[PDB]
Amino acid sequence: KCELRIPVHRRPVQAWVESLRGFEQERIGLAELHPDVFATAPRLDIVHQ
Amino acid sequence: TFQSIYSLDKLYPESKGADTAWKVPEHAKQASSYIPLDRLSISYCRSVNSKAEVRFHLASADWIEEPVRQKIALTHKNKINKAGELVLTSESSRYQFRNLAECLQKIRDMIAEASQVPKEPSKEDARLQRLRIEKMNRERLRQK
Amino acid sequence: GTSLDLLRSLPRVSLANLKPSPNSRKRERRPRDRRRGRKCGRGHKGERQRGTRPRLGFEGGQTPFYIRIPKYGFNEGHSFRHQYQPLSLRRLQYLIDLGRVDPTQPIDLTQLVNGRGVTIQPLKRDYGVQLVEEGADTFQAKINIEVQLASELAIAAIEKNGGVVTTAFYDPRSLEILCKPIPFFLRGQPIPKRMLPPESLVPYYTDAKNRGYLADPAKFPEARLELAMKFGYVLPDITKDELFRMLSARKDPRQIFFGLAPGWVVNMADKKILKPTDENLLKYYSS
Amino acid sequence: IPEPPKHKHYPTPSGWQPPRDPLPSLPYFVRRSRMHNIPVYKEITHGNRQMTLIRKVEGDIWALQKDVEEFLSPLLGKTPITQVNEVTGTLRIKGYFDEQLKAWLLEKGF
Amino acid sequence: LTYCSTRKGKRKTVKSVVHRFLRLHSGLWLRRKAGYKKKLWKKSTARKKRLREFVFCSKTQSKLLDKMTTSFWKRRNWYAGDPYQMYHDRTNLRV
RNA sequence: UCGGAGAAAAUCCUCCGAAUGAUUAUAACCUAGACUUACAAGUCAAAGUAAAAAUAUCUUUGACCCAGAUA
RNA sequence: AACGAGCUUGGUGAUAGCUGGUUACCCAAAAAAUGAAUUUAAGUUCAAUUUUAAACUUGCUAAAAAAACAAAAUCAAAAA
Ligand SMILES: [Mg+2]
Ligand SMILES: [Mg+2]
Ligand SMILES: [Mg+2]
Ligand SMILES: [Mg+2]
Ligand SMILES: [Mg+2]
Ligand SMILES: [Mg+2]
Ligand SMILES: [Mg+2]
Ligand SMILES: [Mg+2]
Ligand SMILES: [Mg+2]
Repeated sequence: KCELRIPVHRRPVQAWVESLRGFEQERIGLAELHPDVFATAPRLDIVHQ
Repeated sequence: TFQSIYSLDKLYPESKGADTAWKVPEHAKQASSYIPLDRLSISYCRSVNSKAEVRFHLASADWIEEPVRQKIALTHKNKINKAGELVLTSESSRYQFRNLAECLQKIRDMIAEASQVPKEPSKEDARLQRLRIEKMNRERLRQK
Repeated sequence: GTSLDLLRSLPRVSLANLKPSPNSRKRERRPRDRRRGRKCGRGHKGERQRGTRPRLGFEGGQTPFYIRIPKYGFNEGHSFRHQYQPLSLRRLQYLIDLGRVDPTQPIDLTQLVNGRGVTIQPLKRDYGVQLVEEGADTFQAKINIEVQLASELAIAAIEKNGGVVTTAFYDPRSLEILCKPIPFFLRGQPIPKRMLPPESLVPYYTDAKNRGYLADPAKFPEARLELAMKFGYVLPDITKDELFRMLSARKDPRQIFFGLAPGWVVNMADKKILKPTDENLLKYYSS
Repeated sequence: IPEPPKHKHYPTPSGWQPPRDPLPSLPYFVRRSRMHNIPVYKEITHGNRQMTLIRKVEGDIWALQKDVEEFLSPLLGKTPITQVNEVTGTLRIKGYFDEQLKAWLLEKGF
Repeated sequence: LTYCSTRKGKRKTVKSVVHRFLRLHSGLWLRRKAGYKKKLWKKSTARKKRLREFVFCSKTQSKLLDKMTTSFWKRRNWYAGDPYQMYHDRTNLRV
């Protein structure tokens, strides 16, 4: 879970936790991601900057 | 607490009390013609300037002495409401503090000018001259 | 956010797909084509076309406009005038409401600077903050605040609500330390003494009606009551107030910080304060 | 920046009030600035073109444009001229309407 | 004037401008009237009154004075008791 | 350089003067709106206030810097 | 081996209001060479024009009487 407080109007974003120990260990956990980091506006001009 | 040669205790040895500045003056609500705020009723109408109105019942009010009350009522009859209260207002500032302050000074000035007799009539302004002359004509017209 | 769903459909973002924001770049024009070549925008041959026109302000030989006007001392002594950043009661209430200034403790220039309520530039001749009457009507906070200058209306608002205001003088060296204490501490010097006002400002800071820090405390009660009568409010007896100890707190005329005496050394690294023991130094700092 | 302290009675004497709870259910959300204020700004360009900007809009920025036009149309007597910058998330309106839009957005609870 | 100085690489103020004109923050410039101290014994009273006044500068003159001074002279100055406190701002200016 | 006059708003077009004094009831301060004008300079002026108990009457010019004289 | 003042290097990329030159395409708009000051008239600065962007509202042609003149322009109600 995110250690900082997510804004109430935004729901968290999530991803599959994986392990490199084995070839098939593609899902061992489920991780929350802060929406304000991993769900920002798709601003490709700022990426260009 | 650190203290230095310029600490207020050393600069002013007599007033070394911790609460000397923060006390409230003893009496002083009687002398200097203090106006009792509680008696007055204050309403702020935001007319841009925030107008302030101070109104009180002149005759009933006892803080003003009766001899002053009679003179004030005659002198400033135009400012007395039908209810008998004396209505004075100020609209010269955007801060109601000064508007209230201007209103209060009018009360103090009105009391003071009534207390002191205005013996001097001063010079007769053209407005007074016109008023006097037209009055004389009315008298002469009514020779009947 | 449907826009993020669009990214899912599109090809990978990479260094080959980058594009600037539209209209972020103008075109640079070189004098190569016929349009901007040839005479290249300089006109027919002459002094201007060869690049040697007279300097700015030259009017072709007649006495220029900026020279025919008489000299007058508009800006005489400008760099030596003192400037005071204006802080209005409206801004002060806004800072208090949003928690950027703590009304429980006394307010000095350090607290205003820490909360970003005011921006001080000592290098640009700032001598501190002046209380400004704007917002007085809607000020409803009980505060203990120290400022360099104050107005009659601003003082009235502070006192009416039950707070205390005093006017105190800080010299240019003291002001920089007060605004930015931590950078000073890292230098490793002992805290310096606070210089008294220049002779011009001595009358201001020794007057009770201005709440001067060098003024006689015995004359404060009369001055405080006078404002109450003038501005139509009842003076509140602050001694009864539970927070009287905080409200009454005032720094010594030679002290920059509330609990730190002149001459101490702040060892931030080890969380210690070092105090001198030499008698001659103590006489110097105690003075 | 410190979180604003809880106040017994709103609006606060300065005028500030926090976003209402429960959240508004509109298609668009207008987020507050890092200082906890409504992100509406008066702007001017060329020395004569007066504009007002609503900036931190999340969700359907076109729904906000529809509401803004209806809200401001009676005051103008004509439809306001507006620009929607979907990349930056801001809505720009011709003319100064910051105070009306600031009050308007407080009622919606943003 | 100097656009790029040898030591600092900066623009330089023309000090003769700073010695004759006052800039209000709104963008206006103030000046005196040429000759207001010259041969007053032969000037009419109305003429002398016109000379004594502080007068504004035109748009082109203001543009020139802006070029001849650096940004330091265009800043806000918070002088206590400033007599031009009210004239650093424009009110009810529609244009 | 500037002012007056003819041609009539052109001219190497034709004339007169000025770098004034005289005259005195001594002719303030402040302030709407205008003229003229590249800029600079130059004109007229209600209201208000103040001296007095009608304005000065005849009809022009030199900027900035820099030096003076004083209270 | 061209002295009213030698030659070489350097200052030096001297300076030149003067002469000469100033390298792809397409689209659009466009003055005028007028007034003023200048050791100024082979130049420059300002006005005036032109132009780009923006703001919001009347502009152009015309224009009765009617004045101002002396006994075709200035002004510009309504309209179109
Ligand atoms: Mg180039
Ligand atoms: Mg500053
Ligand atoms: Mg002029
Ligand atoms: Mg008059
Ligand atoms: Mg030879
Ligand atoms: Mg050359
Ligand atoms: Mg030439
Ligand atoms: Mg010459
Ligand atoms: Mg018409």
